[PDB]
Amino acid sequence: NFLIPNGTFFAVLIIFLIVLGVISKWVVPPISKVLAER
Amino acid sequence: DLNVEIVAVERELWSGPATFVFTRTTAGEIGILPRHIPLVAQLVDDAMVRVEREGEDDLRIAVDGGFLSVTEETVRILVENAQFESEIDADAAKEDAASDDERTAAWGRARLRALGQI
Amino acid sequence: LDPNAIITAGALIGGGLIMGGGAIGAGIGDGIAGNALISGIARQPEAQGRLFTPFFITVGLVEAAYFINLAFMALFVFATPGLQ
Amino acid sequence: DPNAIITAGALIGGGLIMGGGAIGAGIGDGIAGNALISGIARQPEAQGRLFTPFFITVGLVEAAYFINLAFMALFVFATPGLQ
Amino acid sequence: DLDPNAIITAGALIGGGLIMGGGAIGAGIGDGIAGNALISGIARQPEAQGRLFTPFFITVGLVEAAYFINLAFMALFVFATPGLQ
Amino acid sequence: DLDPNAIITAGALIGGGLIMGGGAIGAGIGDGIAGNALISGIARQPEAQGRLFTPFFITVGLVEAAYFINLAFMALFVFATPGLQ
Amino acid sequence: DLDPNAIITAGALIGGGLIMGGGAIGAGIGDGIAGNALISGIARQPEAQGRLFTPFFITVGLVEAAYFINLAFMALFVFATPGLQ
Amino acid sequence: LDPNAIITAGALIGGGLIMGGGAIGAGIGDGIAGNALISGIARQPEAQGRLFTPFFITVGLVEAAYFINLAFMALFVFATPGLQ
Amino acid sequence: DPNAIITAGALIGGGLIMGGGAIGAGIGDGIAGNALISGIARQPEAQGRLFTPFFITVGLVEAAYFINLAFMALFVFATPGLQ
Amino acid sequence: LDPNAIITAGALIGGGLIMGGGAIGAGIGDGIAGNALISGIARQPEAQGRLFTPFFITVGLVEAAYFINLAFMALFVFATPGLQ
Amino acid sequence: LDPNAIITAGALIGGGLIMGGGAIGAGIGDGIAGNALISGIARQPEAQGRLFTPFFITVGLVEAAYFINLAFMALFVFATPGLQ
Amino acid sequence: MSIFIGQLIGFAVIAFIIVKWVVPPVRTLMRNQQEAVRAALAESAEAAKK
Amino acid sequence: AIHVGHHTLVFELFGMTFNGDTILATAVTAVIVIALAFYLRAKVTSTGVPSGVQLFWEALTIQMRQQIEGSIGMKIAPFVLPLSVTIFVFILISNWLAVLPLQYGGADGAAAELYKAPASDINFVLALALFVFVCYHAAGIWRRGIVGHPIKVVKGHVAFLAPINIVEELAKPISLALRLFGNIFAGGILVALIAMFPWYIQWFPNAVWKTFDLFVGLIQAFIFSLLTILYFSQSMEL
Repeated sequence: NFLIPNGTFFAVLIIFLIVLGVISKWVVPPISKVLAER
Repeated sequence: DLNVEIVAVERELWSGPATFVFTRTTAGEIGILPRHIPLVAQLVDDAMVRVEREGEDDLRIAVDGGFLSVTEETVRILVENAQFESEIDADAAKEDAASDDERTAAWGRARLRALGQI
Repeated sequence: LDPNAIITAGALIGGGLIMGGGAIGAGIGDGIAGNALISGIARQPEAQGRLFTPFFITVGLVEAAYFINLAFMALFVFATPGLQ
Repeated sequence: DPNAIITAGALIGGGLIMGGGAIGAGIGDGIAGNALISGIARQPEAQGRLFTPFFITVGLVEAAYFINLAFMALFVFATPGLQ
Repeated sequence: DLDPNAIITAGALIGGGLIMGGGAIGAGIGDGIAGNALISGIARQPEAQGRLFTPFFITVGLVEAAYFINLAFMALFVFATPGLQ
Repeated sequence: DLDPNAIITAGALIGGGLIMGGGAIGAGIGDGIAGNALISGIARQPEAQGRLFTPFFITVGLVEAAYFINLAFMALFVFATPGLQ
Repeated sequence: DLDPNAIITAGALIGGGLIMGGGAIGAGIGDGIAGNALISGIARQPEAQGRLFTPFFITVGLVEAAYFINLAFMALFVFATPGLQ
Repeated sequence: LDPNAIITAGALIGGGLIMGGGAIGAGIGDGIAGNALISGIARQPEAQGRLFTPFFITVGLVEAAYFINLAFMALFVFATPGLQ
Repeated sequence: DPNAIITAGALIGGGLIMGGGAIGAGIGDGIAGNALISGIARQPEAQGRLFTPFFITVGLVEAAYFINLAFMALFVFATPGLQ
Repeated sequence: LDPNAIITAGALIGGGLIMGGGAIGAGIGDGIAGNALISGIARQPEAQGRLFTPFFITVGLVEAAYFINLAFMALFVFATPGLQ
Repeated sequence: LDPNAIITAGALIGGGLIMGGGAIGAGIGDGIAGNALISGIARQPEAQGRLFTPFFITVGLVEAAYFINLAFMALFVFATPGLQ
Repeated sequence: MSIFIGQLIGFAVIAFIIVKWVVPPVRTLMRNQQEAVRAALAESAEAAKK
Repeated sequence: AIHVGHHTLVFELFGMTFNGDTILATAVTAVIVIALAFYLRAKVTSTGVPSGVQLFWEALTIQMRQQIEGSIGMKIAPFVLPLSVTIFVFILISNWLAVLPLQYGGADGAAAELYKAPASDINFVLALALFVFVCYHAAGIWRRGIVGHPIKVVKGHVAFLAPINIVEELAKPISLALRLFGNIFAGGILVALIAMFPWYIQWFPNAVWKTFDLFVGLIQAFIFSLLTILYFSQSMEL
């Protein structure tokens, strides 16, 4: 019965969320800037 | 029967009734019979035509610029140039066959195919 | 229970499967062949006879199997093999 | 009770008989009709002739389905081996 | 020990489920394919639609009508099961 | 006691599962081919975007009507099991 | 003693298994055919990437709706078996 | 119930499945092969003689399976493995 | 032991679900591959343009199949009503 | 009821399903590959040779699954797992 | 009626269903992809080397499903869940 | 234990396949992109100088 | 014993239960992606030879930008661009670390893995799917609002078939979620089964399966990302 939704559902989200922030600042914006510069 | 009217650019090459027509379209070999559905077709660069007529040996024609159109009444082959078999010379056709010139190679191959040597 | 009843039920279900599969296959294959024939007739009416003969062989390849399955009806429903 | 089991198996078999017959008839009809419709669309007046083989095609497939109907007389009305 | 009618009706309903499953598969496939044909025809000939419905119905007819055949047997296989005790 | 009600209910539920399996297959395939035709017509004949929806809607209606008939008769088999003793 | 609960549950989940089998077959086939049409249209029309989506996704929605109705009915059959006892 | 009774009932059912699968496959595969043949004939009648040779082969592959499939059914219904 | 009966039925149901999903995935993938191959044979330049919609369609059909895969767990390992 | 009897019956039903599905798959794949081959031949008679080596691959893979199913006959009816 | 025997019989029935469906899907998809490949090579002889690039991807999915089912088949025959 | 050894051998095969038949083309593509971008940079610089 | 599932090192806090193994896998994946982000940040280059990590990131961004612009111009919904990427790579890493040889026995024939793909867990897939669900629903609200977005979605492309449209809307996230679960759980179960064989028999099937799993994971990640952008575009029009 492991397929029942678990509190882990919430926890993982936060992880993902914080990761997004990095890709929102230090991954995608620099790449867009360098591509536009090229 | 169906009327084949082979019309070359510089001159109406031939016209007459016949029973069956065989041609090499881009999609593939095509046979045309009296009441064939109307259509339009390219003929391959190395195309060829074979007309089977009533009481006469089938005529084999090499064609460059072959461009077929079947109507409700007659079939017309608009052609840049065409050669009947009884006028082509094998040595010239083979000499110019498979040349680096795509047009020359295609025309020579069509000539050889009309001759039947393939 | 009486084993003959179980064997009869099993044979009934087996024959049902046999003929039903045969029927599905025959119907679908005949539809495909008829589509081919209809398209060909639309394409070139003068090939009528030339078109009729190949189609029949196709039908022969299909119907026969169906009939073969139908044949096994006798070997299943009536001549119940293994009946004790 | 042998009758119970025999009748059960017979009804399951007959239901499958009709299911398969219906599948075959439906598919055959669908593809044959699609061929006919495409032919008509390409040539509106060809109907006069195209209906001829189609009636055969349909008659060649639906008959099988109708043949299957016969086994209803053999699977729910007169079950072989009934006890 | 179990009553014959119970198992007989269970088998009858299983058979009816088979009948409808097959009939629905056939009807759906036939209707979809005949449709596809008609839609393609009108797409390549928008004007011809006025006549193009004449054969399509016939096709679907012999499909859809065929479906009713199976439908009837539901009663036979549910309402009045042959061999019911 | 083998509970004939239980046996007949299980048979009826299996029958209904067959109803829905066949209906789902038929409707899915019919919709898939009807789509295929619609997309092909739109790609080949974009201007008929507002016109092809008539017979496509018709074919979808036929297939979904068969599907809903299956739904209704499955509900009849399962929710109100016929033949219960 | 053959528990009626167990027989009922086994029949219910068999029925649901057929639900899902039919639904998966229908959905997969419909999506495949619609995708074939979409790819053929894309090849024929290079720039119709966003143009061919509307009918394609209409039909995808139809097939998926059938499949997910089957999903819901299977869930009902298994988790809350009708006439359970 | 007699072990042979259950064994033979299962054998009948299995052989019915064998026939169903074989009939489906053979029938509609041969149908599509015949469709290809008929379309080719319609598009260009003179290739008839030259196009049977591949078609035959296809049918041989479609029939073979079914035929060999049929063989197994016979065993199931005449030489049932594990017939206690 | 009713547990054995329910387990056997659940296994059969899960197997049927897997079979249905297998047909779904196989046919969908084959159809998508056929479409992509035909398009590519008709033009090499836009290989990625064809790859994209092919990938979406493969994703859709595989989703249809893997719904059944996922319900394998409910049907074999965690069987509702197992008691 | 003999447990061995039920086990063998289930194994034999399973093998029936195996072979039915394998026969269907092999037949349809063979038919489709042959349809493609026949169409190609009708479209390009000279291409025959260059069409066999690709088609072969296809049909081989089409036949591939079938043989695996065949193998499992030995596993099911001849070497039934779980036999007691 | 040994519970283990009944559950194992159901397990073999399952395995049969899974493998039948897997073979169906694999055969049909492989045949469809092979027909596409055969046609493509027929239209233009010398792009066959390119044709394998997409075609293979297709089987990489299709064939995979087979093996997936294969794996589950084993899980049913040798590792019957909930054997108890 | 045995499963661990078999899994290690399998992963070794994975690595061998990756290095033999995956690393070469992907490395070539990366180097191609690097050379293309360097060529663009040098072309811009020399255009400005010209 | 197959031992399917049975999360290991599970615990509970504030009444909510959490799986240690899944959280560990998610944390490791996040660490890898953040390390790649820092590598890019410390090796950013606009006037020199770019790094391999730069090549990878720029190709990822370029392709996602291409699909976005094809669907919806960046000027309308720029936020789709980051989201997309932070999904794709995430899933990819989630499905790639599984290749590493972290399989050790459970002392009872139930082979265990120190690392397991988080997508093999309903929690992770549900989290991702519901996150994207709320994301594009909120985007649709923002473009139109709570008054126009509902009438538009319920009407859909054709309003007279509304119930089908509602079924679309509700079932989108379901499939988006458990497609991941199926894709990765199949691989997990298959590798667990292959663990049965001895080493001299288990080496080859595991190798083939993992070789194929690389492609499976890459393809699945790409399709999930592209489908996310597609839903975003379908939620922002007219």
